[PDB]
Amino acid sequence: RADVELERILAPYTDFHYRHSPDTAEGQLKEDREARFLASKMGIIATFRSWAGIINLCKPGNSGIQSLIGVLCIPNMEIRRGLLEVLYDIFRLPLPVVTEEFIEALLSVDPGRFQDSWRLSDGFVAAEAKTILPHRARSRPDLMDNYLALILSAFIRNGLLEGLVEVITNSDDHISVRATILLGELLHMANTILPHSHSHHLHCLPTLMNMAASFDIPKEKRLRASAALNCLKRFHEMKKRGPKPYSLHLDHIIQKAIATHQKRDQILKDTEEALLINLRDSQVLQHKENLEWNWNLIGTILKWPNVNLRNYKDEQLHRFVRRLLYFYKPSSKLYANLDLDFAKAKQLTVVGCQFTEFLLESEEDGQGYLEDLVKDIVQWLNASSGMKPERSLQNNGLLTTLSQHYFLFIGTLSCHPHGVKMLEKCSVFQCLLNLCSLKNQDHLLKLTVSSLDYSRDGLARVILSKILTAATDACRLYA
Amino acid sequence: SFVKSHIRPYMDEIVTLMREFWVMNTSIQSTIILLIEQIVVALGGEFKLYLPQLIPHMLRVFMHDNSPGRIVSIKLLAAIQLFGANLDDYLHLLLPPIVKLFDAPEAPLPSRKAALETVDRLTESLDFTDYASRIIHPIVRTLDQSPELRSTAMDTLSSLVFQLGKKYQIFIPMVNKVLVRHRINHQRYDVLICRIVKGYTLADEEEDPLIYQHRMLR
Ligand SMILES: Nc1ncnc2c1ncn2[C@@H]1O[C@H](COP(=O)(O)OP(=O)(O)OP(O)(O)=S)[C@@H](O)[C@H]1O
Repeated sequence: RADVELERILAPYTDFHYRHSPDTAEGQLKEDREARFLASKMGIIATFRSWAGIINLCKPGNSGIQSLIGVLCIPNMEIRRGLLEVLYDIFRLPLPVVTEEFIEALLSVDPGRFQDSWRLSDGFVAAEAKTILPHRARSRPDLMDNYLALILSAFIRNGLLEGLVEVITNSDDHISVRATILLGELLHMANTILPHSHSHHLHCLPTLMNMAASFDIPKEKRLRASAALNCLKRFHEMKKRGPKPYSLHLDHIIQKAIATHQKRDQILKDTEEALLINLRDSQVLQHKENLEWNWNLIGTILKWPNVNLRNYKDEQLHRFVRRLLYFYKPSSKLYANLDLDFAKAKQLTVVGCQFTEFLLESEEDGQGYLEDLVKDIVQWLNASSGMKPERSLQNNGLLTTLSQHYFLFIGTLSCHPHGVKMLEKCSVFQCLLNLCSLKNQDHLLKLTVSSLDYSRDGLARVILSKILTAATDACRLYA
Repeated sequence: SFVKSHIRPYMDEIVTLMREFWVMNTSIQSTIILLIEQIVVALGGEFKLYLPQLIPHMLRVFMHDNSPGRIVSIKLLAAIQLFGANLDDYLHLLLPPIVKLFDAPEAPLPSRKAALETVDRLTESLDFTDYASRIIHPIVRTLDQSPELRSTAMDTLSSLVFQLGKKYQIFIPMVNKVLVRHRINHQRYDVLICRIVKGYTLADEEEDPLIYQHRMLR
């Protein structure tokens, strides 16, 4: 039949008091309603994947898609909150969290939010790079965009944006936030997959701007329309920002790539006074109690341009360097013992990386400290890998403490040309070549394959080729 | 103060009463300002509905002020720091009067300090990224002709450049001239510009300040 058979599946939404079975148990009346909602949603999002359903639901007559938009413009906070989920999973968009403030639900739809696949055990860096880094294809058709553009055009033709605006203004906050986010996502998709004629007048939003600029309507509607416009602009800024590296290995990889691309094709002095003041207020030399130092000041005294332990021969600076070295060494059991999810854990790792690079910045005065640090790192790695007969099993500390970030130090040390020379002076590359052979620890190969740098030819590519050719099947697959 | 949010059905008329007896220079403003503060504490988020009607008078207080030591301006500024995220759609016609208050060389020094401090404290709940060019230049003008407002202006500048990420890197050579001309050392501004020029991470630079405030409130 014409308009009575297929359109039955969207009766639970269009009929506010829908009774499917004539004789049902009166005890279950809300669970039955939720089951009806779920089944109707699963059927509606399944008729929009076939052409015979798209064409038959969007017919130019009194179709079943206009009855779905019309009931969205009715202030019924039960049907209105359930139609938004169908609109969200029709366009394959991620759902925000159920909140009342826009700034908390905007953070939950961040393309760069942490996922369970990005953990070291699951998908350490390869799965994370897939999400944040874009595909290499810039002219492939990508039929998914074709389908989404057709669906979005069919929905805009029947007045979906006006309905979304009416939901944004005249509704609760729990639903206003979700409708604002859906409108932002649809407006971003428009200027990306729609032809110019279809999307050159959508960004005007006349029904919302005329409401946000009319001083005759009640002031509540005007103010909520202005707030909706502000939230739309904030969402657009978030969209044009982009996904950012969540982890610290991918961050270093991308930064090294950008630096290579920048340097392939081509500040304050702080002589003696400001240096000493910053060294004083850091609190490193006053007391040796850790976790109470001023780490921002340490970072800026390590990262300042011309402070490199080679032009400022001060005994206080050497005391500072020796204290930080003794703190960062794994044998001292001070930094290598703090657990993950620590309050300040990323900052300590960043400071350690820039410190082991600042030691390298002095090619003639920074040997006694850098060699000691890297030799202690090699000792710890040979002890934890299984090259000793004491325990040969220390995965319970590497996986749960900050002692796994000692691969980031070797990573940021292997990028520079003078860095690989120092790295080879000690038995570092031989240690990794030996570690590549074992069969019991697969996380160490993940850590060493995603930390080293392969920009220039040398001993860093030999380890990669050895892992790629002769290693455990899972480690070989990750490599 | 007793009925927090139930004053709404009778709030508009209250404003109508305040716009009639708020003459410019008499002893009646000292209590109107306290009434405004109490109304702000009571409504707490819904005050933006009744803020525009009280915006003109505030402006006429900022320029046409003949009070000894400009104490009415200081009271109004201390009352404005309570608005928080309410002056979001009205920061465009309420910020210029405050930026014009600390760059004027004839105004009393405590009033300029109060303006600098309210601009410094109004960034803990608002997005001051768009109004960057309107604040950067008056601050570098206040820094080279006022040897006593250096610390407070540097605190305001540091709180402002904390929101701006790499969007401030273009102003560094412009401010560095004034900073080295008068040997101005600030320890948090140095930290911020060191993390701006030389990278700290990639996700921390160019971040929405409201997102950071929300993630630090939790
Ligand atoms: N938690 C710690 N952090 C840094 N150093 C520590 C810590 N605990 C003990 N120390 C000791 O402090 C030493 C570093 O201090 P130095 O660089 O010798 O400066 P110093 O002030 O001469 O030290 P001393 O104790 O006065 S000789 C470390 O190598 C240890 O001897």
